[PDB]
Amino acid sequence: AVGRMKFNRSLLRDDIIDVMKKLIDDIDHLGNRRIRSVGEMAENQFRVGLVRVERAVKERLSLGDLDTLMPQDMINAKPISAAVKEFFGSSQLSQFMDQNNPLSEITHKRRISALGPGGLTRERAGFEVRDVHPTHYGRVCPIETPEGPNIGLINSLSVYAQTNEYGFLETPYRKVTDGVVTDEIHYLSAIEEGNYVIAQANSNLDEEGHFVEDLVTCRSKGESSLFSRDQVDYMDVSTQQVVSVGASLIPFLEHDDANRALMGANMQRQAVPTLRADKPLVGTGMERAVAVDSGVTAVAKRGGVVQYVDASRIVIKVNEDEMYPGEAGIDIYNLTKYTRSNQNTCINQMPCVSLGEPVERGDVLADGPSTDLGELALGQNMRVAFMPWNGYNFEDSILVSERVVQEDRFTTIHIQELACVSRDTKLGPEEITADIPNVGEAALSKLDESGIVYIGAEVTGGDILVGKVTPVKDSSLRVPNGVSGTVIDVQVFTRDGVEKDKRALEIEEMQLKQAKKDLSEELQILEAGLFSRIRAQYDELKHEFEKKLEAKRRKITQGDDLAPGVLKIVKVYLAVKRRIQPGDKMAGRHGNKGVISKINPIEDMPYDENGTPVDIVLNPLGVPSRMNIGQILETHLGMAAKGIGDKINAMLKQQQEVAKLREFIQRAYDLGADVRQKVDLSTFSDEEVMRLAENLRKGMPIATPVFDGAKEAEIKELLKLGDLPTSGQIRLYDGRTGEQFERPVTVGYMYMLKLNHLVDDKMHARSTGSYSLVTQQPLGGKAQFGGQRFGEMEVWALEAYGAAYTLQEMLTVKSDDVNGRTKMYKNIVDGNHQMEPGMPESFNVLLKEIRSLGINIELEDE
Amino acid sequence: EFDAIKIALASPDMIRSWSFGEVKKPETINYRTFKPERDGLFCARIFGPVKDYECLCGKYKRLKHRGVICEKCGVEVTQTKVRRERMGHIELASPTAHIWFLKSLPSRIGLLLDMPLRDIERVLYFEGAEAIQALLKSMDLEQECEQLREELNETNSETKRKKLTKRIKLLEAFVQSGNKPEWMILTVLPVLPPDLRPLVPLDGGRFATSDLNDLYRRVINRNNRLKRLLDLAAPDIIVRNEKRMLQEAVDALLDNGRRGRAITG
Amino acid sequence: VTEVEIDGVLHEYSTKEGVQEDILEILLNLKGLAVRVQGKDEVILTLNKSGIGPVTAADITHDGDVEIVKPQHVICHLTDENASISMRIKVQRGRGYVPASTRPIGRLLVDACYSPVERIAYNVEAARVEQRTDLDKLVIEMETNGTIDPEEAIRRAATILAEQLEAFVDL
Amino acid sequence: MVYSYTEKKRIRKDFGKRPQVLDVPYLLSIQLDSFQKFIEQDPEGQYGLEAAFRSVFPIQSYSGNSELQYVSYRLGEPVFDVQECQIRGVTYSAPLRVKLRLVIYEREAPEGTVKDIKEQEVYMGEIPLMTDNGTFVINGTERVIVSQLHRSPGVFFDS
DNA sequence: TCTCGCTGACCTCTCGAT
RNA sequence: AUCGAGAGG
DNA sequence: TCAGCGAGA
Ligand SMILES: [N]C1=NC(=O)[N-]2=C([N]1)N([C]1O[C]([C]OP([O])(=O)OP([O])(=O)OP([O])([O])=O)[C]([O])[C]1[O])[C]=[C]2
Ligand SMILES: [Zn+2]
Repeated sequence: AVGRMKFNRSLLRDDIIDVMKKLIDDIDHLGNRRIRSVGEMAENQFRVGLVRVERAVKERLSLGDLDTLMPQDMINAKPISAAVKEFFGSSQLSQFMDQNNPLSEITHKRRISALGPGGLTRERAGFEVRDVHPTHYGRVCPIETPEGPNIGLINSLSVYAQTNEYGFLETPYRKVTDGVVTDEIHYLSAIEEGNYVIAQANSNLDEEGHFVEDLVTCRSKGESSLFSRDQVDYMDVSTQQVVSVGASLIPFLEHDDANRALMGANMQRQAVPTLRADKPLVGTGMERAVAVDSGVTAVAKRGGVVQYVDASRIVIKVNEDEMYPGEAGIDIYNLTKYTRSNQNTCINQMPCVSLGEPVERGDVLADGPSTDLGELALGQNMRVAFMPWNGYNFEDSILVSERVVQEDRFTTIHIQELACVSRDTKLGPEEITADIPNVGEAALSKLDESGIVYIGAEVTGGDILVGKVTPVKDSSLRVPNGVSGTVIDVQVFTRDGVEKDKRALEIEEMQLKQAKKDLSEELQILEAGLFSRIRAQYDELKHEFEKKLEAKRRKITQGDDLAPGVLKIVKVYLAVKRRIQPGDKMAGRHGNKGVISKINPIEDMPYDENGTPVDIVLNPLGVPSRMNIGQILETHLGMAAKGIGDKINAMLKQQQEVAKLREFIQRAYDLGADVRQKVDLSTFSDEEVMRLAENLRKGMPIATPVFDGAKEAEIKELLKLGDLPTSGQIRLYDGRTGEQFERPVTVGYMYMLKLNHLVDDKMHARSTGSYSLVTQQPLGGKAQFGGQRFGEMEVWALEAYGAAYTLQEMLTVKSDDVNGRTKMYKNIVDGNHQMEPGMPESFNVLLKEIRSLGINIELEDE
Repeated sequence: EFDAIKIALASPDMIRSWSFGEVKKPETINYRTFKPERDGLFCARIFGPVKDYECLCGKYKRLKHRGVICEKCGVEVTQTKVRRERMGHIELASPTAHIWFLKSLPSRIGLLLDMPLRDIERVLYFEGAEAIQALLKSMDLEQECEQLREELNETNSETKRKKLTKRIKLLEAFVQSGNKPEWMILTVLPVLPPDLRPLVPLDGGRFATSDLNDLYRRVINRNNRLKRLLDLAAPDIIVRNEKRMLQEAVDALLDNGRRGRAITG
Repeated sequence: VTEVEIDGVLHEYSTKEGVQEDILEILLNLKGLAVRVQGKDEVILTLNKSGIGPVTAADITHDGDVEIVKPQHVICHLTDENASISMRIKVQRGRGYVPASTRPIGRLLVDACYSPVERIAYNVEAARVEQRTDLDKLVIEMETNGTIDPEEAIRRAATILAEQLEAFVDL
Repeated sequence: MVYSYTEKKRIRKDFGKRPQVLDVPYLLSIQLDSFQKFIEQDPEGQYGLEAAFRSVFPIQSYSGNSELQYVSYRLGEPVFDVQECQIRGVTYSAPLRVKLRLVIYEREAPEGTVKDIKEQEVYMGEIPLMTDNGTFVINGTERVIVSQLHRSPGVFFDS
């Protein structure tokens, strides 16, 4: 239908004839490409399954039958199920979700890919497809693209971008009539907006809506040019219309180059949630939208008064107007607690409400990972000093105070799932019982009577979690090596027909009893209100409650559809906390990144006149070489915000009347050249103002929308209000000597992020191990415990050095010389090391492969 | 020890010399058994035992039993390190053309003769391939070389002289190198050792299948079909089409995608 | 605080019914506890409370040796009346930062921030002694948790400095 | 300038200068709209499972006068919710219940009326369901199927 | 002389499905 | 092992 | 994909 419409529109409308007539007489333009979402692709896969079923039905019914043909035997659900299962799980566009943080999930769900079935190829694609087009404005983010081969092909949807009925991306614009902007909104596609001339968002307007400037900058026909007020037809709806969700989270984006903005937008997605979510002192105002729409935070479905608060669950008493006639009036929100992620991080929900607190619709009741009071919190605000420090921040490196490690600001929980699967074997060689041959007494006592480890036990490397022996060599599941943690959860899975051992029955029934108790408590919580109302059909309610309990018990006890050939699967969850160390990647929101090089003692760090040291020391040489001035501006604004917060905290420490706090906070919120926000504290009550001041005592959050952020003068005024220098630089003193640094150093609070690039996950070292079969070479992965590839360029380097023996030993003694390897290991262990290199097995493989081609290749002796 | 790498064409006798067993008729190891199938693509008789220094019957179980063949087992006592070394061959029912020489940038199959690439492709495609072998065998290197040398000596044009000297150089290379013509047409097709094509086991029953194994199995299927249709008289059109299919199969085995669409599984 | 044992808790990554705060948050709040012991380095404190209301540092059982300088800050909260909390807190004396990673089921190791000094700032100003104006005075500013006496802190620092200097004094 | 209780607890200082006339839409509205079009009942055969069925439902023998039809379709309640689908490691899917129909006509008598009509309801595979967050649970792993940027069908003239 | 196939276009890690 | 999807340099 | 290359026409 969209294809027919496009065919009619292109020819301004036998069909083959009309194409030739216009042929005798830009593909990257958006009007030529449409968006295909998950629904349409699922429909196409259903069509494939259905046409397969139709072919089967035709084949079966070609015989023909009188009254013996029915809808049942003609069709079969197997092909449709197979097709849909293949699509959801094996399609290129069906991707393992990025679950590092809410922003990563949002970006993945708003992702648009030019690849996939019926699409382009990354290696075949050229520069034209990968480059920005004038139609990308407002529909596809020009900033956020992958840095690898997928550049320009993998794209992110803009903030305000939609899709029309035909599947073409469209953007909202403010209709301009008779020279005055009108609040009505028209969504325009690329081909539709090409005709019109569109004013810019950065166009000053009067109270009535007329353009302030006599001539208003605009664009038309893919080019931007100055226009008068009369010709203007449309206006941009916002300054964030072009950037995506990830790119709009960067404060002071207009002061960065698009390269570093791209880098910051990408690195915001690898940020690992920490122990405590810390709000960004300097932000944009899109954090709340991202946190709410990500779905990681529990949002009140109906407005009411909180009735029960707990770490694990929250109960809301719905208001009288919001209860359904049959509804009892209770909303229960169970909270996710320490669950593994796709990226092995932790998902946690913590309540942000107290008992009896009023709640309206849409309010946040629990805070998901990297969320603080409904605001996305991907990192920690850190006090940064831009100055060289003895070369420990030499080349983009980062120096971190020991107080950061002590306060666990960047400590993260990582959960690892290990699975033990018992398979069916004839003669019963494999065992799953607790008793295993040649097992230590301590290791045996570590596991329960059921053979599984206790929940909450501390396990180090080389410790068995689940006991198993197979012939009988111990097939017990154990942690591989190095990894240590605590057992936070154990799951046992058995099929409906799979035989259950009594000890395994004990463990599974303990888990099922816990689940049934939870379900019964949840049901009774809601049933209590109905029972009390009945006190003021008791048998019917009791029967319904019993039926629901029986259904829940049956669902809990329902056997899992285990794969054929396996009896029971035991899953053990290990949770460990990773503390920052030298080797961990750190980054901000402006493209800056680095690796911690030293953990510096608190006294050695540079300190202010008040004795307060800095947390982070960053090299100032990385700022002007790059074009990320936004980090400096954010540092100054964060210093001003923390100064305001420090003044509030000082007035809280010594008891101060609410009038003074109200006056100061009103003055702080009213500051600015001209701000749309008008916070009125006279509306608030005394308790509300006290709670607001308590929340603002650690620093007043600042919102700077992209391309509409705070000016330098406003930052200077905010610094003035906090009794801080307007230059943003303060006199620092060397911690080791007490000597003042000869120049003023800029000091402030910059929002630092910890990326999922920990050094312990990356550190690897292999001596010897498994070798591949076709070529007797070491394996090629850290998980496989393989060596490092010595590519051709490194061989060139050794040839340039003239290192003949080193190259020879790396080519033969370290790989592909089985006899050479075997003799070399003994020589090295004995202490008298001598090698005799031989023919690599790969050369013999090459000779055999060439001989199998029909060409005789041999080894001439002389 | 070795001082040089000598490369040359392989005679059918040379290919049979490499091979330890002349059997490749079946396809896969087994549907449910780890034991190699007898005479298949993976086989203990041809390529060597999967077991390391063992006999399944167990008549002789000792270190002296090494090199001794049990009557029931019929399989060597050696390791799999020789299973990487042992080779086999497939006796093609009809001769077939090597894709490399026919479809190279210079068609040396057509370069010995005078026919263009299109003519040789048409002749071998109908199948056919024995006609090209007969044409190559009937050619005489000495007489043709002498005639070409005389023609190049009495040359009127530079391009003709270049073509004549290229033909003379190719003939002299064939004469001096010791490789006879018509060896570009293959009648015995060697098979790679089994361990060089993994067919790696998985945790489940299903194994990931190497592409070389599938290509070999399809070529052997075509060869067996040709053997049956030659044992039992069949119409000429069907036999010619089947021989074309076998030629396409061996071409995809030797170099997939050179001529026509590549084999997709 | 070094170790914390809660009756109904097996590991840090869990929740207890009737308590608004997670066990990890409870451990952090117990880490942020300042106490003074005169008798010995090792002491065990027991906390017990029932019913709705915040659980503060005053709720730890009273011990003659142990003095809680700040009984106001909360450790955890109880939401419903039926819930109760019962924990055993272990307090040791040391210096510096000793992580729990560096050297039973149900006990929770806590990272020990032993040092009671939060901030130190010193300023040097002119002093008038007799008719001399070349002399100056040192004004040291301290911020602590209340565990240490500032004069005792000065005495301890000077004693440490002299103990280090006596090596240089000797040959 | 804060009305929500969550925002009233801590109001962010806004330095923005340009008034906001259109609020930021739902960030995952594209996935929800697409899967709602694919799943929800369509009175016309334009979008979704309805449009899919009207394509190859009339499977029958050539000139056999006996064709296979249907009246409607319905999606059942999933056996497990999202959380225990992730726990059990199974796909979060809803069984598809379709009511098919079959018509029998007289042999070699097209003018005669249909001999009989047979209608019956049949289960047709499991269709995975997408959660409230726009994602899918397949084999216990939470998955996202991204949109595709493909050339619009039609005719274009390029060199 | 000009089409016309044939040729060419570093290292590391994670995940799942076959 | 291979393929697909990502990511870092 | 996009080149560049010689060798058939
Ligand atoms: N063969 C090859 N193909 C590639 O595509 N890339 C390579 N190598 N690198 C290696 O990594 C260095 C730059 O990375 P980066 O992120 O550190 O950038 P940068 O400008 O040097 O510093 P910064 O990030 O601080 O701005 C560069 O030389 C190279 O060795 C990166 C990409
Ligand atoms: Zn034997």
